Amino acid sequence: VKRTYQPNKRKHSKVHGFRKRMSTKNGRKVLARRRRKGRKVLS
Amino acid sequence: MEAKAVARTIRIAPRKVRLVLDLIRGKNAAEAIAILKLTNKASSPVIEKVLMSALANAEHNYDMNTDELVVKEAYANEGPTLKRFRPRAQGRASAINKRTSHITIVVSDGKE
Amino acid sequence: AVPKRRTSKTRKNKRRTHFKISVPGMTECPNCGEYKLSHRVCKNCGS
Amino acid sequence: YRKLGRTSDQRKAMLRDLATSLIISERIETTEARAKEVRSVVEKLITLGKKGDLASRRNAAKTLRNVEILNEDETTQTALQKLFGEIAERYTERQGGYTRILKQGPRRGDGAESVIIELV
Amino acid sequence: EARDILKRPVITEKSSEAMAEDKYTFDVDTRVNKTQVKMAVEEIFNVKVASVNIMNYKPKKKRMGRYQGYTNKRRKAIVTLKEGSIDLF
RNA sequence: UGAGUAGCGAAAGACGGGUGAGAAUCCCGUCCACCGAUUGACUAAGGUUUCCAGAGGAAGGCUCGUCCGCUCUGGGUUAGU
RNA sequence: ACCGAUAGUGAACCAGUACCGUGAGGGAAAGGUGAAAAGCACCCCGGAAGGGGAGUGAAAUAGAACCUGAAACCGUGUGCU
Repeated sequence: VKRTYQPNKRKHSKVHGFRKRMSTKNGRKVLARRRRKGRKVLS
Repeated sequence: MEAKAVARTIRIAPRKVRLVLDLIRGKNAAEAIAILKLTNKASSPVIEKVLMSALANAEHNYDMNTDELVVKEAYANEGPTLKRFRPRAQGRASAINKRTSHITIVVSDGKE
Repeated sequence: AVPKRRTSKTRKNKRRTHFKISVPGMTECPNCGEYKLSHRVCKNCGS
Repeated sequence: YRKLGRTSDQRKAMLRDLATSLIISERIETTEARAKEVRSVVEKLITLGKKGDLASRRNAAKTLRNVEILNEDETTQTALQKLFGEIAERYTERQGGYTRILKQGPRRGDGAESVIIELV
Repeated sequence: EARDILKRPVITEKSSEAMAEDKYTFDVDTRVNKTQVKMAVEEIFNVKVASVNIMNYKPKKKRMGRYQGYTNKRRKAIVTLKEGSIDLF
């Protein structure tokens, strides 16, 4: 049966990329939130 | 006198190794060795190696006669158990127990 | 299809009365010293 | 007769293999059940070889496989030729017997009573 | 420059078989091209280079009991001489 | 506890040598058979060292293992088209 | 007149780390050899693991090392039945 989550390198970086998160104001908050927690991976 | 030998962390369920320990309990060293070479089990080979070591200790450290020895005690205790997992019908997972064993044999001549 | 009550140590040890192994034939050899199974191929080949 | 946990065709194929392997080295070791089934198949093949007529040759080629035995001095010969050769000469005054079974100890992998079937 | 470009030589069973002819393997930097490699190996050993081959290597993962980590990126380079030799003791 | 109970998820295997403390399961050989518009041969997406050699299976791989597309210790990818 | 490793921060140790989710996000378990490594030379059984001696030490306390209870559970031997 066809399951969900079809792996794709290009799309992955074109949606959850660092530049994509730094293109809006809401996305910037996410980075700030993760940085405060101390997460090793930001994106 | 008395001589003993133990085998710790033996990968074998204690309930399966206790079935071959009730055939050489109270027998002679000669008979016991012969019964372990005729028994068709997966514990006989391991138990035979332990009994052999027990006899060598009584003929070297105590220098006793190995032609008049008799198996006095013979039991098997439990040891650390390993935890494993294997998938089921849906997204459930059953548990598997890989128990070990602590075989012990005490050979003597029956004299204080 | 599921146990109504747990089994005790008495009933559990009573069911394991015939659950055991039996001593084999073990025929003596005429010239070898070691033992062997009856009707087998060795130095005794039974007795 | 026994079925040896196999299909009609599979069982017929295995029997032919064992028989041919018991005429190449004349000393094979297998299980007891299979040893009591190939003992009444290789005995019939020897009987055909004793005849030595053309009819038997064709009847003996409906069971024996196509193999190449290697003797001394770089000598080669098919199993069929060997069956109608030395083998036929050896047993010419003995009426019955031929094969013989010898019991052994159990296997390690499983508790199967292994035996040894050889020609007398 | 023309001294930090090459790190150290490579001595293996493959290099020895490639050492039969005028071909040597060297560990260059991970930022220099082939042109610079050929303009830095013929000025240190005073020889004539014919061609140069370069290949990258992804970092390999390692471990040693509750200790994760990776290796450093490596840039192999095979130089071919037209006439001469290299004293690689 | 239920219990030494349910289960152990794709093709047909036979014997002879070999190695080894130990072989139905590993290596070589001869038969035999199955897929056969595919359980064949390529390229892409994806995965990211699983690839090769020599040592160990002590844990893992639904049994065994001297090995298991396989897990623990050395090396391998070259372009003016 | 705060806590003393299920407590006190989610985190005394490999913590926002194993792992889980496409993503925002969620989020653990795990402290203690001895005063001093003086960490069992050497012999015996065994393929090895493990053991029996012998040694160091006040004491094996021996690298699943302070104490080591159970609701537990699993055994071996015996006095009455």
